[PDB]
Amino acid sequence: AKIKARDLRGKKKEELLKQLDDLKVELSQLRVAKVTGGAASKLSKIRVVRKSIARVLTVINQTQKENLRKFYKGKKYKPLDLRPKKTRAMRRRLNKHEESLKTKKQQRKERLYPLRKYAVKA
Amino acid sequence: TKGTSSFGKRRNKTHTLCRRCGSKAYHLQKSTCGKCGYPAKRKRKYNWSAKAKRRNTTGTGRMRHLKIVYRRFRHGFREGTTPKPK
Amino acid sequence: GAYKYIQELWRKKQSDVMRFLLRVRCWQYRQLSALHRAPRPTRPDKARRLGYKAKQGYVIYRIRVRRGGRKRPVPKGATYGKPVHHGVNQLKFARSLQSVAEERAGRHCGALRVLNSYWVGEDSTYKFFEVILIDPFHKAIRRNPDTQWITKPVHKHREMRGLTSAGRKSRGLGKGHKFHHTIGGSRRAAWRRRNTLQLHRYR
Amino acid sequence: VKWPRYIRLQRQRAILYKRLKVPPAINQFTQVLDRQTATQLLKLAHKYRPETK
Amino acid sequence: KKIRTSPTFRRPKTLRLRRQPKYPRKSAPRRNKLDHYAIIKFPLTTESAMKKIEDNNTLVFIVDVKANKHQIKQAVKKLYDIDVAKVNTLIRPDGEKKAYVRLAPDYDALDVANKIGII
Amino acid sequence: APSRNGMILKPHFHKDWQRRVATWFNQPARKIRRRKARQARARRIAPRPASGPLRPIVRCPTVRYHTKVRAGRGFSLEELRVAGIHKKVARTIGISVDPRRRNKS
Amino acid sequence: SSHKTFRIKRFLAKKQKQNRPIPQWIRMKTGNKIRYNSKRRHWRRTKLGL
RNA sequence: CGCGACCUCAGAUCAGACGUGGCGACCCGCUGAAUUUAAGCAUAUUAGUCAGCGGAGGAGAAGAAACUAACCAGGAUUCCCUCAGUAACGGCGAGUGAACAGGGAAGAGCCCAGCGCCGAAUCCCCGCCCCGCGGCGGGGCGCGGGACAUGUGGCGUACGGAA
Ligand SMILES: [Mg+2]
Ligand SMILES: [Mg+2]
Ligand SMILES: [Mg+2]
Ligand SMILES: [Mg+2]
Ligand SMILES: [Mg+2]
Ligand SMILES: [Mg+2]
Ligand SMILES: [Mg+2]
Ligand SMILES: [Mg+2]
Ligand SMILES: [Mg+2]
Ligand SMILES: [Mg+2]
Ligand SMILES: [Mg+2]
Ligand SMILES: [Mg+2]
Ligand SMILES: [Zn+2]
Repeated sequence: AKIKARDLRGKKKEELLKQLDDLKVELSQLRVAKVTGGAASKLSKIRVVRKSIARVLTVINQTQKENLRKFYKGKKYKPLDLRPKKTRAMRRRLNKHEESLKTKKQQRKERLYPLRKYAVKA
Repeated sequence: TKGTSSFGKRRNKTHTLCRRCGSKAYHLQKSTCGKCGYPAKRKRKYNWSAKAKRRNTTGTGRMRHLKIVYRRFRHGFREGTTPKPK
Repeated sequence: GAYKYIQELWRKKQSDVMRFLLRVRCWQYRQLSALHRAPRPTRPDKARRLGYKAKQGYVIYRIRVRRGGRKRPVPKGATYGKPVHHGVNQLKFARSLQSVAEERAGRHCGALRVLNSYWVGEDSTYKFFEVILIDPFHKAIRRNPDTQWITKPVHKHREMRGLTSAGRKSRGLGKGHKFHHTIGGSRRAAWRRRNTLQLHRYR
Repeated sequence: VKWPRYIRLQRQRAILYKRLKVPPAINQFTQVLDRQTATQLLKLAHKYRPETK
Repeated sequence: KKIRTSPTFRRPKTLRLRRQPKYPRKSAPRRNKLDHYAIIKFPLTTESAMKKIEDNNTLVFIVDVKANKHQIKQAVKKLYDIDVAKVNTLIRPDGEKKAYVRLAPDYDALDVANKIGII
Repeated sequence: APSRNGMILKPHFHKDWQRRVATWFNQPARKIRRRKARQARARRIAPRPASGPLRPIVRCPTVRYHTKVRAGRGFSLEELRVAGIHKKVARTIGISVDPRRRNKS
Repeated sequence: SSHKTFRIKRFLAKKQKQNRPIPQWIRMKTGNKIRYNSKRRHWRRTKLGL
């Protein structure tokens, strides 16, 4: 009766939706049993069903977002949620290409007068 | 008359609950808080009351987003990667 | 080139040509709003000398500021204290009006960054300055090594912290005997150095 | 018509240029070449147009 | 030659285009968090609710505070395969929304109450 | 109040000096950090001298000393021209060069 | 007041739910130092000065 | 009598970006007192200090002389010791009060406008192809657009530069 993500990874989307619907129906029945006295065995299944629902929804969301970012992999413009989210300042940071960019004057200076290795007392 | 008799006619309230700071300081007629200054964009604070600043500062609340930032920096702000699968 | 001639013409302000042009420009500017975007630099040579370059991402604004001094922000009298601090009328602001125009231009354009400003006209009650601004996120600015320094976060709001040319003069910093203050970072840095008791471990 | 402020400004600056004693340095450009010579000048200039994109 | 009929100069109406984004702001639309199962929490089994069900031919449920009467009616119809005459809702002095679901005369509240399990 | 021949003293403690007291308990840690940085910098340039570029011979102004000889900031351009070393090349080989220093003697 | 707003009603509901006493089985825990709720609010004193 | 360029000026749920607030121990720019001392008190002192406002970073500011000196000269900025409780300021009262040189920690220098020579030799945006693309770059193919002669880029800046 245990629901594991390993089996849910390969299942089709419609099967996962049907499993989610069945779990939600079971959770509603468990709530009805809870408010009508019920039993300890029935009441302990509420957490199990809630965690199964969470697992199914997590698998659905992870698969959907992986496919979506696969689709946008290569496009210049991507949805904001798919963009990397490091920090407010780090996204305003330079592109790492302009930092290495050097003007012709700087390249001329470095090429003409490079820093050389030397030793003394000999 | 100015004492016990006057306290009888305290019938209508002048302050309500502010929706930005949560304190019962929102002035109804002036539409201003005076604890945080809700209509003003900037929060109300002063250096002549350090205890008031300590009561409502960064460390007092949940820190729901900043606590994750601390650990993410502590590991290196890595994004879009997973540990080696078993 | 023509820029030398333009500069020499602008040095002869008392001449009839320059005074006529300045009067017409002052009237036209006085007929406009206190802060509006100017499409082209009125003085191309001065803008080039101050650092403006005819490239995308360079913007200028014309700002009108009231002339005169600064009276004390108090009620009628009410300078409660010793008669030393009774001065209300004949007291003057430490910063210059050009720095105020730069500050207002930077305040209005938070995204842009103020580079420098120059003088174009003045009335008895109004002064007009052209403030040069640069967009820090335009690809023409990011990809140029000579201008990508201003895109760094350490240069946010230069006019607010007195790092522009107009704001630097009010700080009273320089080399030589004539200052002897700001001999550290600034006046306050020197004051802190001269007003700290260095208590060593061994005294 | 109560014109917008920019239309009134651009008309009033021309009115001022008419009213004020314009110095000869600026007034010189009011004397412009006539049409018959201008069209010949343009005809000659069209032959020596600089290379475009 | 267009004459100015009126002495007033108003701003002409210029062409404005409809937004055509190059990329969506977010990758996927948000899934609804008020599905037919989240709206209905649990039926009420109190003595007053039991008498209401037995006599008035209604059903008593505990509902999410954000739900509307149309949403409650549709959720009950989809869940219990029933047709609703009307719904009366109230907010209890504890933060929970209480709804009385009047059943159509064709169906019986006692039978569906037995089917769902409350009695 | 004075009392039977003490010195007239004017301590400079009329401001809020206790607010700006600078202790020196950081001194040994500062010295250790400086030594570690110096050793790391020396290791980074393995064959080059740890002190840095060669410094010129300089005589001091202010007739008080008038005779001591210390190290200068850099060799003047005239000295480089006489010695036959390019000013831009010299800084890449470990020779200090500054262009402000004149040459009177 | 019988003319309360939604926010005030939610606040009153939360206070009423918080007014309940501490359950007994909490006392049986290993590391427990709590004997009573100590935050019970009565409607005669401590008049909840909204 | 309308169309076609240009200059100034508006409208956008137009395409793509950017700023807003918080913290604020350290930092920068303003504004800015009175308790107190003078055995009273008004200049002074408290004090460019507290209070108030604005703006950042991991440091900030400053910074490579329109300098110091008057010597047989030194040589960016920052900090430590000393100069020195000194020169000087001050109802010359109370009190306030630096700088140079010297010894150290560290040490790094440079770029424009203008002046001029190169056919704008320059830059931005959109389409396609190849690489990698989770701090969106490089090359090529586009009589595809725009910016720019009211001046972009290359050489070149006081230590001289160009041919
Ligand atoms: Mg260049
Ligand atoms: Mg000045
Ligand atoms: Mg050393
Ligand atoms: Mg009472
Ligand atoms: Mg006194
Ligand atoms: Mg006394
Ligand atoms: Mg007194
Ligand atoms: Mg003073
Ligand atoms: Mg600087
Ligand atoms: Mg020095
Ligand atoms: Mg001594
Ligand atoms: Mg040029
Ligand atoms: Zn508030």
